[PDB]
Amino acid sequence: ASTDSEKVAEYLRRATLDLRAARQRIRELEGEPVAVVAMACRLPGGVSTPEEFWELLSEGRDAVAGLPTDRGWDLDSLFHPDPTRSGTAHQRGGGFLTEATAFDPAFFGMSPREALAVDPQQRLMLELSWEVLERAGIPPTSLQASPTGVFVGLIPQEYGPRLAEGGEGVEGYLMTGTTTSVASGRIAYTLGLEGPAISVDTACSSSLVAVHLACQSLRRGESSLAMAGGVTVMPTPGMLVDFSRMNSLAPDGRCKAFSAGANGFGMAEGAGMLLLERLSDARRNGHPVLAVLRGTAVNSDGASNGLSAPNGRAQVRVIQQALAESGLGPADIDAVEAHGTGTRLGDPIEARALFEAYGRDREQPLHLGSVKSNLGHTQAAAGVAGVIKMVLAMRAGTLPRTLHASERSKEIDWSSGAISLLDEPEPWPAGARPRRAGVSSFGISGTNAHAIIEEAPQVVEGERVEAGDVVAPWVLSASSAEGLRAQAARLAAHLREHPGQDPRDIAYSLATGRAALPHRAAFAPVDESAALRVLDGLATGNADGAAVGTSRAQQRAVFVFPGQGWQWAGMAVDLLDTSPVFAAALRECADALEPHLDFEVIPFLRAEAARVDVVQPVMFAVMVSLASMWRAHGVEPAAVIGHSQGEIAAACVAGALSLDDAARVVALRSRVIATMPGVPFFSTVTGRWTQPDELDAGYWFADAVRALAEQGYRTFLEVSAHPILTAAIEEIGDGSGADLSAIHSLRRGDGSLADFGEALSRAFAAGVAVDWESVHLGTGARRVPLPTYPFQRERVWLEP
Amino acid sequence: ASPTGVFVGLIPQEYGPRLAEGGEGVEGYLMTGTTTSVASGRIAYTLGLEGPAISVDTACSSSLVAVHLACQSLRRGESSLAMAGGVTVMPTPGMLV
Amino acid sequence: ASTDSEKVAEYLRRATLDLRAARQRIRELEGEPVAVVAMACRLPGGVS
Amino acid sequence: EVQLVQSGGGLVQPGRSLRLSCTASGFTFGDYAMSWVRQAPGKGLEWVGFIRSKAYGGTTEYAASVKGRFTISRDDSKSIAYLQMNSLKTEDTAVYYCTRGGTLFDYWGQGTLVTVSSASTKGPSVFPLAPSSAALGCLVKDYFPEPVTVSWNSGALTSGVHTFPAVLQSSGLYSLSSVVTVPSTYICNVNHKPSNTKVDKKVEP
Amino acid sequence: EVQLVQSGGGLVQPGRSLRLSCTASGFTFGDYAMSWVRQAPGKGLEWVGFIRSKAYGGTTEYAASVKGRFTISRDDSKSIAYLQMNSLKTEDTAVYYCTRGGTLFDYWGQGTLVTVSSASTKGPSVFPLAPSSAALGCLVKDYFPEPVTVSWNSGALTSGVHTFPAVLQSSGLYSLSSVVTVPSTYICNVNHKPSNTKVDKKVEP
Amino acid sequence: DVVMTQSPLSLPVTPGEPASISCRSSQSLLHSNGYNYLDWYLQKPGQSPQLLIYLGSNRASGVPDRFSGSGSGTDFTLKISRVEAEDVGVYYCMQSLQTPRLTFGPGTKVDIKRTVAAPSVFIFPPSDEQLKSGTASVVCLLNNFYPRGAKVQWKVQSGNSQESVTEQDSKDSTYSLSSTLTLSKADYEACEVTHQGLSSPVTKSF
Amino acid sequence: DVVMTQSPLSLPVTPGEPASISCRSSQSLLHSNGYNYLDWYLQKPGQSPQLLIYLGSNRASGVPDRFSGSGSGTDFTLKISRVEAEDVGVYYCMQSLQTPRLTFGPGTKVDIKRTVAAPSVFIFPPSDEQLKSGTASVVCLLNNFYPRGAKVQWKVSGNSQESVTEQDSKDSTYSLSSTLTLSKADYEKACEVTHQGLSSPVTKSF
Repeated sequence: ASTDSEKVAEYLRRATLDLRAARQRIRELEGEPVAVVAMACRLPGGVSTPEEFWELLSEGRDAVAGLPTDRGWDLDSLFHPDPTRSGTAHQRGGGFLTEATAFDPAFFGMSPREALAVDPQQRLMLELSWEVLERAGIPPTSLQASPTGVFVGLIPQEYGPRLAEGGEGVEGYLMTGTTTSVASGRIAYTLGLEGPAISVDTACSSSLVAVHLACQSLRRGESSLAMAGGVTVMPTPGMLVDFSRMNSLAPDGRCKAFSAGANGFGMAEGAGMLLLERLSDARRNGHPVLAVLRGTAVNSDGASNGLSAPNGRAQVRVIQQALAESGLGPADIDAVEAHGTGTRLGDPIEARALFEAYGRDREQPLHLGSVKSNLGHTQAAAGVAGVIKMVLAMRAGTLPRTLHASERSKEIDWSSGAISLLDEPEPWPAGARPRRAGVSSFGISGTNAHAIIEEAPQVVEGERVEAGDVVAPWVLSASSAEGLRAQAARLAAHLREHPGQDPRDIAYSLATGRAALPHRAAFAPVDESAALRVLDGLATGNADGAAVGTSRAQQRAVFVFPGQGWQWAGMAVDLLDTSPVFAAALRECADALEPHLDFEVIPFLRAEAARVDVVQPVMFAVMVSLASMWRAHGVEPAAVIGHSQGEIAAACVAGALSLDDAARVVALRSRVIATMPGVPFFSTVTGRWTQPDELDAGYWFADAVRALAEQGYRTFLEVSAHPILTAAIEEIGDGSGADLSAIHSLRRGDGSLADFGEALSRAFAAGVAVDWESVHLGTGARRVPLPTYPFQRERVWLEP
Repeated sequence: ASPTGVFVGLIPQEYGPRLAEGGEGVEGYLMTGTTTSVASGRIAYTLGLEGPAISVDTACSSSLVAVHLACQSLRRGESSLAMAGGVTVMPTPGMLV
Repeated sequence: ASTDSEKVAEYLRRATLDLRAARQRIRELEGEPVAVVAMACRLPGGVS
Repeated sequence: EVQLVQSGGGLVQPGRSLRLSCTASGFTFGDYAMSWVRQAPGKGLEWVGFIRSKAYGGTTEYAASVKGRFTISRDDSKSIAYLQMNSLKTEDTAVYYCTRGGTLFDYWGQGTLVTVSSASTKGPSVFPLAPSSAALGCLVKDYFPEPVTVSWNSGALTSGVHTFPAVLQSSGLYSLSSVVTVPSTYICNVNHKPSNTKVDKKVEP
Repeated sequence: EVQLVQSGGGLVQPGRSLRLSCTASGFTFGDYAMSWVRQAPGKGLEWVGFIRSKAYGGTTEYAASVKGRFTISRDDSKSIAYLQMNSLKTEDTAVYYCTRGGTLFDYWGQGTLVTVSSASTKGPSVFPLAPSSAALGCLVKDYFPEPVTVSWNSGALTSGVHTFPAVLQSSGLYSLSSVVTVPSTYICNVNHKPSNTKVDKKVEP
Repeated sequence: DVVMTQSPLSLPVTPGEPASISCRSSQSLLHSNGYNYLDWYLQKPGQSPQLLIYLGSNRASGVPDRFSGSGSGTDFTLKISRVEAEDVGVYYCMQSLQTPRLTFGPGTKVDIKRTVAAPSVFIFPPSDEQLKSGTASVVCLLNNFYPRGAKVQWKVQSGNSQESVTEQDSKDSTYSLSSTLTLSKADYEACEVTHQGLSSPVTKSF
Repeated sequence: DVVMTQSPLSLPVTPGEPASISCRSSQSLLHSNGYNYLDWYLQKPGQSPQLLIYLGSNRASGVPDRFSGSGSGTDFTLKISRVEAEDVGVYYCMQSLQTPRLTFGPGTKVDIKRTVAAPSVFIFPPSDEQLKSGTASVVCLLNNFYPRGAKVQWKVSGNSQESVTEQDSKDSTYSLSSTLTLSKADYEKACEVTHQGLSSPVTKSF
């Protein structure tokens, strides 16, 4: 059968499937686009966050004021009005950072001496990395022993005294403090990553080159996350006074790109960092996507008329190569972020190259701009700044303005009109055609780089709306008291600025996200007004209505099963019906207990809200249900010292007898005790560490807690509607060793879930690990941007 | 004008006088003659090569890592030839102190 | 023509050739060996 | 993807019918004529029967033995394949796999159990054996259902455990054996969930 | 790689025979089927002949108008295909292609041009009257065979000169055309190899 | 069992924008096994044809990735995305249901899109020279006209003639044409241009 | 008929150096079209079967490389260049000339190569234990007899039940048990065990 009809069809189908899979793999290996998750920046002026950068760009403002008077510069003989005297600069102004002199060595594991030895560049890079990691939404403490690449772009320069002469207290740390490799080695060591760490020095085009490398390791597959950035800062006026010898610096210090009055390029300083991930991986895990990088190209200009002389053919070739790698055409680009350094000779060459590379096949004019007009030349910090500007403009749907462009140059020809200089803001709305942009960077060494950036896919739309009645806790942590106070003040301020936010979104973002730190605060407000009230109360200093407490290197909790003493319970049908964990575990144990003890689950767990024969089995049942829900809520137990019925409860929890079997044995105990009236576990009646198997039929306060504390467990948690013997334990807390805290579960008739919210808030208040995804799970809460960590900086300088 | 890359491992070192008080004959060439960025650029400038010419610093392994880069550029197809290497020279007795 | 093994055979052969070429391209793009042509050195002890 | 996810099974007395369903998904079910294969416990895989595609006629073929009691359905609307039982015997106890092709056996399913017998839920009997004269052990006597676990002094001993797969006797009741070795006291425990007659027994000459 | 270089040529008067050879290398010849197609100048392609493989043996299917005058053979020692034909006719002028595959025309080979009909080399005196008073065309009426070139004032003037293809007059004598396109000193004489005429003139009114 | 290639046989195209050619049929080309018997061939000017797509949509090895195809029961369409200037040629769509095959068919050719650029006229009669042996060419020399359509006639009412045209004028790309006429020697005692871009034919005596 | 395909039975392997399995035939499997109708299947311990190679030499997508098929139409071979620890199980040859394929055949087996070791024996008498009423049972047992393959007979035979463990994992030695049953007629007076690693047969009674 199947003669020549079915036999070959199956093989043909299999071969076609294999060919399709192989070609798909080829395409993925060659041209997989990458996605930008988050960005971080530090620019001259008051700019410290990308929002301020976009606000400055939209309002059209420059950030050039003068020179710094903090870094011990002479400032005086720096310009004898004769240009050619030794030690005479030419720039009477510029754009410089005002925060480089300050640092916070306490937050990191850094000693004041070696902190004084640390270069400002890596000093800024550490903060940039931490801020971008928090902005992405990934807890910075989760990235441990994982493949994550770091790529940095710097220029060595100099900071302090020479190594030969040494210092008085800081001698051994001089070498590591000033070295380009340590700039990324320190980041890798602090964050505990394991991917490649690379520092690249390729002049003003360094930063872009870095991201190019970050776009390759991700594509090949040697790393699953990349952090690429650049930095430039000046602790010495040497660069200006040496560049003035070439007479290439404009006096005032501005960039008049494509203007009739070009005089120089000026200098500045800054820092930028981006986080990159494969698009499929990022979308699989739900990480945010801001823009997509598709193709990059790096080239050299070859032999020219000197090292500083630029080339046009190389730029054209690199642009065409980037376009070919991206697999697009010259007509798919709407705007370009040209270099626009503002020099006399560079501008015509770059303009001609861009013309010949883009505008020959163009129906619509191409917009051109340069960020160096607003901020000046930032050396290696540039390149990434252009990328940030382009992505911000594309997201906001507006093209910003370029300054000092009202007087177009006279050495270039614009007869074709294919390139229109950006002098006024231009709307950039969404449409059928996706938006794309290109960024160029050229270095004085002779290396050129080009990149193409595209908008994120418009698939986020389609979110639904769901409501609920469960209130969720709010938590916030920091490493110092003032840090906690400032964080609370900033959160209250931001919540004041932006109204309409649901409590669920803020609760979820302040959930998994910010890391776990010594100083913690937690609460649970009904609405936002009382939330602001308690937040301002925390900001003032007196913590009332919330929970606080330091906890250094504490990660364990202890479950203790108290005996009788929580009587009258306060029947909670809401616990049984609202919580499904009860409605499963307690239901199972109850129907296990039903056949033996004639009493049903209907009669008194129906409750008349308005006898050891009955209570003890039901207290055991509700105890095991509560223990199950607690352990499912992320908090695991430890050795249990449960007394009386607590012995059977601990037997059930630690694995001595099964739920049905433990229920049956407690029913037998109740039936034999209703006549006379009228996993590591810690033994109670003997006081020893025992295995969970010896507990049998034959088996049926001070020294115990001393030994448990001496072991290393310093907290006690009892599952009871009313905490009993708490003071007895509490009095012991100061009596020996470290202090002891006991957390209640319920209150006097307060069976509402809000009581459990307070219990959880008190649990997190003192060194207890809680699985927040488990307690949130399904609520529809989505990520929401929040302010980053506020620091406490101090002056750290070392004069030469 | 041929596609050929250059990859050099380096560690920055101090050679001449400080920048803010340059000499009498060597004033405008101090920045160019000390930075590592041109440490490979000159190699591209003299021979007129047109390919990625980068400089990488990764401490004592900086040369070997450079090799790991070049092979990649060869396998992707970016360049047809590559020149990898490393060099260290100490002109002052400061490193050993 | 003859039965039906006059058109399916050629298509199967072409598919096999294309699959072999694609897999060869993948292998070459992944693990192509790199041949070293020449070396130069300058080392202590008079080695040049 | 191209998951299959079979369904059905259980235990049936001799002389009864059953339905087995194969749920094609993740691919076009139009022309992907499937087949059913059977694997007996302790032997190799032996083909049962394949159903053609509707393009070529939708006919089917069977291979002796089960020819008169086995039928195949080809519900195209839901892309479901059906195997229908008829008057099963004791020797047909095997794992059934639902394949994808007719000549080239592509992606396979996950398999069922389907056992045919006639017995009641009889518990175990416990069978500690005589000492080496050190090879102490506890064989378990007749018990009908499959899941039965054994241990030594409630799992405190781990080394030397040599529990062996059960076999089948004439009565259809199985036997489970396990031994340990240690120079010189221990109590063997068994669990029988369908019988819930967990017991303990120690052996000492 | 795969090589399908042809070998042969043709310029004969009607009545005689001719032989064409296709050479294959770089792949096994014992499985594929070779085919012969032709392309006449000015029109599209059309199928000529096709031969099966050794698994079936021979069984050629010459298309039409070639039965009894065209033959196809294959050789396995050197793996060479042959398209020997007899009794040529006027409508047989074309360029022939040898291709691999019976139904799916895979990698082709270079073409061999053949010609028919009887003619002799004659005077290549071309045409005067350049666009003076691009006037009527630098025509080469009454010339044979096809290979011929054109020139303009010792190849100094190039702009606006376009060389046009053949005309295929009612009989074997041929011609092509060229112009100057200077309407706001020029007369065209060409070089003919078989007739050995190398002339370039300049007179024009 | 007749297959025809729709869409304009000229089909002007420019670099950068995508192009599509759809080939129509008369019956369903879906075999019982589940495959479409359709193939695509490309003939560049001056070289042998090459295979592009086989079995509906399957790009052969060596073909640039920008080519693609879509199929159905009776409708098939070849599509490109970033056409270059080196893709000019002739395109053929083939069925494979019936093994006995014939001439490939008219096919579809492509060229670079341009403007209209109505042609020019250079009619004048012969007097002397090689024309003295007896013949007359009425070639008006339609010069530099992009649309391909151009018919000619004569009064000084028609008969046999010959046609001769060149390639797409290299850089100019304006399809110069010199449709000429052959006349006998002793029978003594002009063109009628009908180009799309014109409005009235012109004709000069003799 | 059939070609009665066969393979060289069991073959222990070791991580590192390669391995291979041959596959013979009686009638050539080379079809007239120029292809071989053979394929290979792999069954993992306690898992569904899998497909590795089809049509003589072709690797299916998803196969973790390292597998290569080859051979003419009579002497096929499947070779693994690198031997890991997870690619252990049962391997089956398969043909396609005959459509009514009834069984997959015996199939070869692989395991971890280990130095030859000798077993131990512990005869256990049918004591007065839970046997009690009319019945009998006797087990003499085995332990650590790598490589697998042994026999047990009783004299002074015909019915017994055997059981074997699965490699014991880390130590890589089999352990086997055998049971013989009787009703009442026992106590009228020993299993003997033969393994190629050990020497002249031993035995023990009572």
